[PDB]
Amino acid sequence: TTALVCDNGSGLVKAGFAGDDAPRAVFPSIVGRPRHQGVMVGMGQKDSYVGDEAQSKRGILTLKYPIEHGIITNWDDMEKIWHHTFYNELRVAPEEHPTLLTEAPLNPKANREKMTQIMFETFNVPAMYVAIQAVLSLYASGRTTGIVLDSGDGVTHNVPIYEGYALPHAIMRLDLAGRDLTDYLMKILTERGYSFVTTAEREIVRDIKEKLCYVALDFENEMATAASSSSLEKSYELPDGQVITIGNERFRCPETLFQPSFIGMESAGIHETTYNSIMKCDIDIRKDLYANNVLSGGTTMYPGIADRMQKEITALAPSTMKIKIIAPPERKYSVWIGGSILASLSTFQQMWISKQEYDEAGPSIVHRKC
Amino acid sequence: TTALVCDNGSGLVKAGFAGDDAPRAVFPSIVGRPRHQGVMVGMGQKDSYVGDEAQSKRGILTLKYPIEHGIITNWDDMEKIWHHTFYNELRVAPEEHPTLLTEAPLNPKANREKMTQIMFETFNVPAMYVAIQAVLSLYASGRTTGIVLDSGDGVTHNVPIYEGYALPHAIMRLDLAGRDLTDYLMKILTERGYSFVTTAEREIVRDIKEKLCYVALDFENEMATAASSSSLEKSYELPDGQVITIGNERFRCPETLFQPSFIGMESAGIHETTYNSIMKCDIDIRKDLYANNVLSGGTTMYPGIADRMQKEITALAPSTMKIKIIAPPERKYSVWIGGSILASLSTFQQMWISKQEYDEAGPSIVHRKC
Amino acid sequence: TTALVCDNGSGLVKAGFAGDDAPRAVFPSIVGRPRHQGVMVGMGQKDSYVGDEAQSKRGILTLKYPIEHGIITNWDDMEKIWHHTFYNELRVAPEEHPTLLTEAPLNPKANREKMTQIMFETFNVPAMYVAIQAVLSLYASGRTTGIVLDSGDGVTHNVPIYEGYALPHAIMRLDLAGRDLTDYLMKILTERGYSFVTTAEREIVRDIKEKLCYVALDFENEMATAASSSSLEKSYELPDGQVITIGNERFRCPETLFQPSFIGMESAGIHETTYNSIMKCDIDIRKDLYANNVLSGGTTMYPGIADRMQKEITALAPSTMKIKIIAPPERKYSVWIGGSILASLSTFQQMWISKQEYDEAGPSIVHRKC
Amino acid sequence: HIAEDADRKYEEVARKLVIIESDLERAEERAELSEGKCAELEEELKTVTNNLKSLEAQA
Ligand SMILES: Nc1ncnc2c1ncn2[C@@H]1O[C@H](COP(=O)(O)OP(=O)(O)O)[C@@H](O)[C@H]1O
Ligand SMILES: Nc1ncnc2c1ncn2[C@@H]1O[C@H](COP(=O)(O)OP(=O)(O)O)[C@@H](O)[C@H]1O
Ligand SMILES: Nc1ncnc2c1ncn2[C@@H]1O[C@H](COP(=O)(O)OP(=O)(O)O)[C@@H](O)[C@H]1O
Repeated sequence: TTALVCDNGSGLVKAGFAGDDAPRAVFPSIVGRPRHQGVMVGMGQKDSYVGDEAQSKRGILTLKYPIEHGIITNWDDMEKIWHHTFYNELRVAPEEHPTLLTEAPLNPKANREKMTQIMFETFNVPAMYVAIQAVLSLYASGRTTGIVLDSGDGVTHNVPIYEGYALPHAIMRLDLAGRDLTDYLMKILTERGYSFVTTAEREIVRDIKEKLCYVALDFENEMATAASSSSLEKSYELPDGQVITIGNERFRCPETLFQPSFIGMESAGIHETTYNSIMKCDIDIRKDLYANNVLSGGTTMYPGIADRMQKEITALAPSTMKIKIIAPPERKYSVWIGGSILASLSTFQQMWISKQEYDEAGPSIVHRKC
Repeated sequence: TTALVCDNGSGLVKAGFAGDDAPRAVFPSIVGRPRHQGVMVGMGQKDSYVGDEAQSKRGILTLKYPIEHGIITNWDDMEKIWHHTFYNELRVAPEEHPTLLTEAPLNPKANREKMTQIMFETFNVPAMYVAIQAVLSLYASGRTTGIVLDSGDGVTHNVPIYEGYALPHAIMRLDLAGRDLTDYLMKILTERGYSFVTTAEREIVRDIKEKLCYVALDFENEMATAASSSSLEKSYELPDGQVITIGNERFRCPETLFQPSFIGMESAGIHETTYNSIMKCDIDIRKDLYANNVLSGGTTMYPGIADRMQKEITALAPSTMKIKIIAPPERKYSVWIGGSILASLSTFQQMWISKQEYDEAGPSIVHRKC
Repeated sequence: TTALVCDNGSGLVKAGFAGDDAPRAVFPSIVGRPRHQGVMVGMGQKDSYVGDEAQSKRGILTLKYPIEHGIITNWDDMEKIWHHTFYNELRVAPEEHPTLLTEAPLNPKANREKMTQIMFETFNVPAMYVAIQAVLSLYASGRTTGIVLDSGDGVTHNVPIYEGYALPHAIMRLDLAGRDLTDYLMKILTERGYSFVTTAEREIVRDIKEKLCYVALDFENEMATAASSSSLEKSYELPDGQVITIGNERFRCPETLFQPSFIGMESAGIHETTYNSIMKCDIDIRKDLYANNVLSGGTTMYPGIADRMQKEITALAPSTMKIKIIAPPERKYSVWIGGSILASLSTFQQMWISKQEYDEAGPSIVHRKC
Repeated sequence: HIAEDADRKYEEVARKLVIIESDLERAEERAELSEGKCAELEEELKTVTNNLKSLEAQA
């Protein structure tokens, strides 16, 4: 029997069947509730909308993400999202399918305990399993060695692997991702006059970010160039007409990944935490880590991010190593692709957590063994 | 030579000389133009009236504020108001006094650039400077640490400051203030029969708001009490006789500050944005922020707003912190008082933007360095 | 003329006068610099704060230790810390006092060369001397024979002494100490939901470590006991409220000293390196070494560390020897106490490195004779 | 308003005070009994050490 792969993420649910090339259902991980009165008697108003139905009706709803920084902070909303994913998007019965969920590294244990308890009780999956996103990304990249930099909507983390062995003491987790860049852009757009305060307006700004922002190779002279001429200015049209034009914001928004002090954080840029995670590894494997930086996730999709990353790491590493940033063109779904590959392996069918093991050991089995 | 302090605000100009205890000129920031015909030949009708001269000829004029939400949206009217402030209220020559202007945080750059250009070109000030209203409010409160909540006529904002260091990533700006409460009161008074639609009638309703409205410590049982008895009803006499009596409107008008959903806004109340701004600061300074909530501006002058604010923040914060709301009895002029203190400091006389620096750098001098 | 004792260490400066019973000044060896903006004109902004002044303002500063693993890696910051120690804490003139610095064994020569050059040039001490921490700890213990395990903030080392003769081929130096335990605890607390990433939060976690952590006599059954009941859970209150409760982390943190594989190190626990350093000595003195294990430094202050140490060494050594772990109650200042005793000996006054010897021989005089 | 506020708050303060006091005296009982227990363990250990050294001399 086929299995389900349900990479959750903090901004997008990507589900599908183990053995496909791409996720079958990709929709926002969002729950909307009506905000206004409701006067038309007989309209049949729902209590809440999920997925991308809540996205087209977003004008009258208040949107909430049930996952903040990789952690599930609203379990009823997460249950709604899973119910939707199973019954309306994939149109299956969860009782007939093992499910491979995914989770960021180095986040609380109650998260996985609640995941597995929810699955086994309110969905009656025959078996399940909770992988780590970076490992699956490496599976999808077709490698067994490399330091993968995953950057989605909630959390950015490095995991260095060698020959299929993880270095759990060198795993570095950072908490600025797509959503903090969206907020920084919402804050930077006000200095031109545009004011986005609603959650629907946050979605609008997210789309502006996904369409017009890029990473400058050299930040300072890019700034000076944008100051001198006006060739960097593009235009965007809100969904009511009323075009807006942005200039240096285009590269000031994603630059925060390399100077997290823009949003008042004390951490270092992603280049520097990658270098530190490498320099925390055994001196023999780091020459092979330098040449297998695997970029993953949506927040790594800016134009020019691989070149800036390579420039920075080359400036940090010794002048003899060969820095290679590996950025596939489909790197936004690498975690799901690797998850499907993993759940399709024959030697994996003993790694599931069967219903009987859960019945014997309680929800605590998820990390105690698997 | 003495300097001028010209806290503009969106509802009231407060000007004076640096070194005084209180502003010398306080008049409405308003420009009126006649609507009707004009039949008496030789009456000598002016083209437009500004300040409180437009407030006495209110009945025949149409009033307009050149500042909407902290942003100057009519630069000719703002030029008129500044010309008035200098030549008729203060009765000075702007060519012989540096000028300290004030502005809310997180508003467009063109606002400051135009302020600077106007001052230097069409008033020939020797120097100028554009402070932030919250910093000056803290100066006037006599402390170097605290989260100040300024709420004037156009905009409400929090600025957390510690030991003289601002936390610009935790500044939160909200766009409901005195004027939105005035409009909500104009709309809520129609359910008793009173209909104010004119701009003059908007001024009347503003006076009603300043004289009869208060914040209820507990909104629900206050509502039930007003429903039960009639001990909350007061009476007001319009300027033609015609007494009006209002009941629960008295506390339903300023309640919007704590439930901005009454006017269809999605934001949170001022208590909740204050708490969020605090919880966005470093864990070591927020205990000292919890005990120095400084209130400022006119919209914080309702009877019982400090008690409700303290109750709400106490309900939100941990049960060990000491929540202290600092509400001086003169907090309506805190920005001007702090501005005079600042402009009087000896160590400040190098922070001015001299005319020569402007002539060198252009209007962009203002935010680029000062 | 009296002399100064300046046990530097990598986490705490302990200074005083030769002849006292305890260090006169004990403050963190830390230098903080402001990261945020600074708005209040005239607040008197300092460029950098040192010592425990940087500890109270740590909410707005970024803290840095100029000593990483016993090695001074920032000589400007170390010069700042020494200047502070002499002028603000001890309030003396370094030109009138010989200074006894201290260093860990088996660290680069340039460290001592730069120490003595700094002293003689930018402080003009009349003479100086650089001792070894373990020897001074043995002085303070009142012995001439024993294997001393010193464990501070940066480095752990054993030095076996017999009849006042060191065995330099049996000195073993290990590079996990208090700071690596603090980092491991910061990483282990994330699996309960608490997230400390800032340097100030690292100080908070250090205090949690110093208040709630202990060494379990038997790690496995202690683990099972913590899993069974909940009697091991204590609660801590962060400096903003927000009570946190930790369970088996209390003894999982210092257990790393006995299983350095928890932080991904390949070495052996402190018990095993102690036993190895003993078994590297001549077969006649090791019976007297077995009974004079002298613990020293702050990291040896966990409750129950002496008993675990004795149990482990007893299980390793032959079943006839008498293992005695000597753990004084003031063992956190043994190095300074012994240094004061040493600098007070009359026969020591010929071992100083006079200014004239340095002027003749260059900085290389320090290790070349003394 | 503020008076009844502070009154209810600090009556609850006296509530948690009574609770924390109960826990205090319970911890005092715990402390005294634990002193007695470690004292019994102290006589245990003194006796067993006397036995050990005597019988080891014998051996
Ligand atoms: N083309 C793009 N350019 C820049 N950023 C993007 C792009 N596409 C998506 N993003 C960012 O990626 C985030 C979603 O990435 P994703 O990997 O799906 O997150 P998650 O793994 O948490 O579901 C969004 O917040 C968005 O800001
Ligand atoms: N005593 C009062 N009670 C309630 N509201 C007041 C009072 N005095 C002034 N206001 C409100 O404050 C606003 C003006 O406040 P002010 O601080 O001068 O704003 P600004 O600084 O933007 O000019 C007016 O809109 C008015 O509604
Ligand atoms: N009571 C305690 N319990 C556990 N650890 C402690 C205690 N006191 C100090 N430490 C640890 O000891 C370190 C400081 O010890 P110290 O001997 O001063 O080091 P150094 O000699 O390098 O300055 C700190 O990192 C702290 O984690």
